[PDB]
Amino acid sequence: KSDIHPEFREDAKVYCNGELVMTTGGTQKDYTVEVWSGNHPFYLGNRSALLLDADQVEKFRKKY
Amino acid sequence: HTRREDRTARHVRIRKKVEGTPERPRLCVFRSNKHLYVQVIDDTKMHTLAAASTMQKAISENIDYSAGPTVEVAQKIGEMIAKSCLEKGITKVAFDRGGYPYHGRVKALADAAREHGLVF
Amino acid sequence: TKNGRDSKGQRLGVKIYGDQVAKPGAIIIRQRGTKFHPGKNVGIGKDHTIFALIDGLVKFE
Amino acid sequence: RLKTNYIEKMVPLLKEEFSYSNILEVPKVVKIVVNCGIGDASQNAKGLDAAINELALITGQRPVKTKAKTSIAGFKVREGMTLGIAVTLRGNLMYSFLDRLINLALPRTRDFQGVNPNSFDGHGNYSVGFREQSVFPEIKPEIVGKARGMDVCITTTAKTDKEAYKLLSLMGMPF
Amino acid sequence: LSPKRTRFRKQHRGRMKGISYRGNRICFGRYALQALEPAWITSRQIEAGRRAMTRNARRGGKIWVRIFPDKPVTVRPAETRMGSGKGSPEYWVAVVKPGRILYEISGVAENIARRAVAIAASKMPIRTQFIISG
Amino acid sequence: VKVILECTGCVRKSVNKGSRGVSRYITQKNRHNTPSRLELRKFCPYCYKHT
RNA sequence: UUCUGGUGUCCUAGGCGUAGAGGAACCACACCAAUCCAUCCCGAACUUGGUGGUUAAACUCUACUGCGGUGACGAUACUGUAGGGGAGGUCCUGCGGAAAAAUAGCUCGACGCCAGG
RNA sequence: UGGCCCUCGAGUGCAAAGGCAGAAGGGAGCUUGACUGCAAGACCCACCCGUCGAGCAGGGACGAAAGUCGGCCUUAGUGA
Repeated sequence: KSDIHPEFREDAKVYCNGELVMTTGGTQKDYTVEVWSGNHPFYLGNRSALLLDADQVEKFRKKY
Repeated sequence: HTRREDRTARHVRIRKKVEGTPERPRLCVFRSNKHLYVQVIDDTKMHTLAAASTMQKAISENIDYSAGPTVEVAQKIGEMIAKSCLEKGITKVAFDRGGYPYHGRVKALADAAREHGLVF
Repeated sequence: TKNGRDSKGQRLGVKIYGDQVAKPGAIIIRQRGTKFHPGKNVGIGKDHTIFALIDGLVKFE
Repeated sequence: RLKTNYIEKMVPLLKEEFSYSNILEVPKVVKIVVNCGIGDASQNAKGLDAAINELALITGQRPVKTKAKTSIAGFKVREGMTLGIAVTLRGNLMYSFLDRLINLALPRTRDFQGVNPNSFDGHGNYSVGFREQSVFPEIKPEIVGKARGMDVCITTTAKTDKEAYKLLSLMGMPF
Repeated sequence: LSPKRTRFRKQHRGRMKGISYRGNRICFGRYALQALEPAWITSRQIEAGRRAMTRNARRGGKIWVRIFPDKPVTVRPAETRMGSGKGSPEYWVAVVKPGRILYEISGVAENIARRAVAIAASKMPIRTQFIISG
Repeated sequence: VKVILECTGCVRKSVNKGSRGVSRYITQKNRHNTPSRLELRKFCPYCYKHT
């Protein structure tokens, strides 16, 4: 229908802070995007947190 | 739920209101994706009077590569169903839509049936 | 001290039975709702009563 | 553009993974549907306008304020009241917003659970639901101080034990 | 004893008929008390016969009360007789026709069930007998 | 309240074939004024029968 | 002259389910776009115009009594008349009619019109 | 809000009964037949009453037409 629907643009520029640009179709023309799923720390964030931070004995030996 | 049961349910919905009489037969259509069908039938004796189809006009003007039902072959088969029952004694007829809503090629099919002076 | 005696007196029913000669306009069935649906050569009424349109017998199927 | 990535690579390995015999028996995603569960939108008139403008910029098209199916006592619900504002988008918008669930919901969730093998498991026709990301990053987020409801139901054609989970697994939904 | 919910408060009477061909058989239990005589049996005689044969078994076995009243009897007061105003919370009544099993019992030997079923048949306005599970 | 009230046409006291005022019984008007198109007046086509 | 598929009508109503088959033709889904048209949003539905592949879904045909529907005979309750018993509740006879439920079975419909090949 | 199952158990301004599943139940468009003059024949029938009605003319409403509409699914809501 006309006159009610928002402008669904085909040229939507997805800009990453790591100098990567991909094309998607959406509302805005430009999208400044953070941690988006390709090269996201979901393989290393669960490696750094809940998997390696727990220590009580090797913390004790570093002060003696 | 499905599309075919929706068409058949719409056609049974139409069939309650319109009935074939021995004075006025009823002509029903079937717009299959390859062919149209049109049936001048008489319900009180349970037999057809004047049937035509895309397999009747398709001797001269048809393209099977295209989508078979077009508005132009609806104009042509309304033309031949308008001049096929006129030579039989069928002037005053009771048209129903065949379970399909009226805004389509059944516009020019019904008006094409009106073109040869049928009392619609 | 009773809360009763509230009769109604209203009557209905089958007026013309099967295999009987009807008249044009003869009320065949007076009914509440539709126990008897209108077939052919009959008509349904304003309060769902069934009258005959033409002469002849009446049937049930 | 992920429908072209949907055509040639992730359909035939579902064709040979289940060991079919014909092409069209392989299932596909049919439609997704978003609703905004709101109990107070006749009073909050600018929250319903926030659903129209803001939620119409969340999804592809304008959403529909939903009239009440019934009236339950206790709540402020009458026959025909706005109980949530929903939208049903379909087509290439469907691929574009499951795409926006790959891009805007999978890496930007504070939780790291993703698709769940212990949720949306058993259905007659398999449906996947999420309660996440009340505002997309296209909308300036700090205006709406209310965590409004938002559910995105994906639909499929399959009636099996494997195929929808592998369908979201082949798309951008790790866990 | 008494039904909890009543679909209708007061319900008029109904006359006895021939041999009940349905409730004549024995479903549970080995022994039974078949009635030869069509009348009413209130819940009061059912409490009397139930206490009679439960305390006449008194060591083992279980009885089976078959019938439930399901209809009231409205007794008008002594208020010079014209109306059926209120008699519904008064005594309930079970219709029994001939053939019908009233009581059953199991886990009991021969003559202990003969005295158990036969003594508890004296708490009852209609002549009966005891029947073995044939 | 359910006030009974009459609809009326346009009067036209004339010497035509029985030309005279036509009022019709109607009900329910506890609202804005509703002129309905009751017709077959003394002049045979008619519309906007007022009050 | 069978199949195919629009159409009905009588119907014991013919359905669920398990199995096998059909894409020459026909019917049906699927992909592309939207000009009339359209969905309180979505070409999901409806419409128009085409690529035109499959039987996957849906239709059609053939089997099964596992459910479902239907359903006996004989009996028996009841009942019309003519009577009899009981204190009552109520029962029994002569003749006539005759159940219901259950069971043995029956049923995966039957007849016509018109257009192909 | 999405999907399967049972398929009429929901609903119909209100009491119950009889009805009604591609509906008489819910929605949307246009609407004013909630007209005029009537009316063959029936039911109910102490009388008074009361109920249904094919069909005709005028002038229309909807629909593309076929047709339908003389208030409401019906029975109560009244007074010579």
